Amino acid sequence: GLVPRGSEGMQFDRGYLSPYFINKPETGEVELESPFILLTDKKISNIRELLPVLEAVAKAGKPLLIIAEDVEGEALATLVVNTMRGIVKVAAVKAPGFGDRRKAMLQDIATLTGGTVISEELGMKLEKATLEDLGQAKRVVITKDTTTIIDGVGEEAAIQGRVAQIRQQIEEATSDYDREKLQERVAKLAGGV
Repeated sequence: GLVPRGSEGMQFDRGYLSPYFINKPETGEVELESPFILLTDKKISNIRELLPVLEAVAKAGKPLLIIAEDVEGEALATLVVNTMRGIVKVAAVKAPGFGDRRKAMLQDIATLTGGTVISEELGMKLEKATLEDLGQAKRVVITKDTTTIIDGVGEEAAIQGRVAQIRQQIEEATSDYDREKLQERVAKLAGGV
């Protein structure tokens, strides 16, 4: 069935990893304007991993959205202290889904935002991630339980090619569940443009 509106944004069901990211107290939300986006399937537990990116982000004077497997312990605490002091405007959320769908969805967001996934399996380090590796968007809105990426800045043909790929898989799918979950992804990418 038809969708009445257009680009509401790519949304996934993962909210803020700490209440201290909230910068819209009356709504209980996080709103980042023109944010850089860090994408990774790695679990961030240490702060040594995020320093290089945070310093770079801080030097550029731009907000940052961290999408990781999880951001915890000392790492989360250092993001909270730096965001509270106004050194960096950061927010961290978990990567959507699990298993293989999480990695595919991380790639969907990379392609939409023109970012590069810092993958565990490839041997990529957060430490060497640069500003070119980070995706970008007009706005990011994070609630208690959802994240919305509005207007990713990725290449249209690249975004188009990603959707063609998912359509290709849908044709080869053996289940309505598989086709439906694949259909989700297309709809998420469509909202992000």
